[PDB]
Amino acid sequence: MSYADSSRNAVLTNGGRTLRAECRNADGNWVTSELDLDTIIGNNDGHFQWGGQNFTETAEDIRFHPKEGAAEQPILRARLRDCNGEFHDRDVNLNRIQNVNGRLVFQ
Ligand SMILES: OC[C@H]1O[C@@](CO)(O[C@H]2O[C@H](CO)[C@@H](O)[C@H](O)[C@H]2O)[C@@H](O)[C@@H]1O
Ligand SMILES: OC[C@H]1O[C@@](CO)(O[C@H]2O[C@H](CO)[C@@H](O)[C@H](O)[C@H]2O)[C@@H](O)[C@@H]1O
Repeated sequence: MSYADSSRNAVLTNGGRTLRAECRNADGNWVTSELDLDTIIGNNDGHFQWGGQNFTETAEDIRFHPKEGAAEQPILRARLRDCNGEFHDRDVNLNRIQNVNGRLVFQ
C-alpha cells in the first residue's frame, strides 16, 4: 500500500527533488500535494536510504516511473555516488510515502 493507491498523475518536479501528485482526500476530492524527497531519502554509500536527506545532491539520470511494470509500482531510479566516488544505478519503491487526507507524507 502506498500514496499511489489513492493518488494520480504523480511526477517529479524541481529536477527530481519533488514528488507532486493529486491525492484523493477524506471527502474524495482531488487536491495537489507535493513532498520534498530530499527531506526523506538520502544517499548511503551509493544506495537510496529512507530517513536520509539530499539524495539529489550529486545524483545523475534521476527518473520516476509512477506505474512501473505489471505490478504498477512507483519506482524512483537514479545513479548515486558511492563512498569511493563511483556511481551505480539504483532504484527505490516509493511505498514508504502515503496519502493522509490529501497530503503526501513519509511513513
Ligand atoms: O558523496 C556521496 C557519498 O557521501 C556520503 C557520505 O555519507 O553521503 C553524503 O551525500 C549524500 C548525497 O549524495 C547525502 O545523502 C549523505 O547524507 C551525505 O553524508 C555517502 O553516503 C555517499 O555515498
Ligand atoms: O483513499 C483515500 C484515503 O484513504 C486513506 C485512508 O487512511 O489513505 C490510506 O489508504 C489509501 C488506500 O486507499 C492509501 O493510498 C493511503 O496512502 C493511505 O494513507 C486517506 O488518507 C485518504 O485520504
